[PDB]
Amino acid sequence: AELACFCYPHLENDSYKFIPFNNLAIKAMLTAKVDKKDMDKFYDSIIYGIAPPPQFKKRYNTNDNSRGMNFETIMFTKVAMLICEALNSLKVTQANVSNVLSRVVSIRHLENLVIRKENPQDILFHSKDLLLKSTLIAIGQSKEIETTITAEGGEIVFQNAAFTMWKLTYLEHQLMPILDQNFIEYKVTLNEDKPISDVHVKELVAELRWQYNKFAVITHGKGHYRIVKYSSVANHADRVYATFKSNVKTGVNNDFNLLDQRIIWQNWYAFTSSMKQGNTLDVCKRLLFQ
Repeated sequence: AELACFCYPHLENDSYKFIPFNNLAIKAMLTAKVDKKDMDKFYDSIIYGIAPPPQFKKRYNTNDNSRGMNFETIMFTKVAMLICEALNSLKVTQANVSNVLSRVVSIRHLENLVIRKENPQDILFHSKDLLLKSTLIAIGQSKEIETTITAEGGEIVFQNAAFTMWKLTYLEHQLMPILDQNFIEYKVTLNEDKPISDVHVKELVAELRWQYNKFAVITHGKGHYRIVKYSSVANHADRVYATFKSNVKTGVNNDFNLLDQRIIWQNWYAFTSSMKQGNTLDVCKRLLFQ
């Protein structure tokens, strides 16, 4: 969803502060008949304060929408203040307020950061500094990339000298849980950004092949491998293309870190090679199944 599904600006104290939405304001807006002209304008149930613009109607699970988010749950507010603390840590301009709020993000990445910030054993719980950084990134407002120390989370099912492997817990999620029940996915963050020895690299690869032999080793182009089962590489291919599709829109500095050919599954390396290098849909797609 867009950042504007969760909060709304407020030019107060001579700059912009972000206030979270009352799940009932939203709920009120969802029943409103509004003018075509204000569909992108912040809604006002008079009872429950401000709501998001009624265009984000489908991003919210309703009676006739199972495809959106569960905005009524405790999880909702938690995420919303998460985002709110982060944005308010930036001082955002009139210039940016629109793209910042229209910024398409991962609910699920954010819910996992909630779960991290809150469990006392995690440093996130203790270092606010670190928390912000993890949020700013998942929100796409930092130069930096996801290291292990700043990772979305889940259960570490393997830890290395230069990797940490997370099991993604998306079935049990509360704000926007994975509705498919087969689902199994892991991601592998790099402990640091630095160069990685053949000892470490081979170890990781040894792990991946004994333990997770049934899994495709892929990447979405940031600093880390998602570890998907072989039946998903498909949906994964199309999605990764579409975001490189919006290169036809500069400011999306499309640094596709096609990581170490040693870990990345060979066909993904083939596929990603073509696309990152200007090729069309089909000469890319064909590399993947050959």
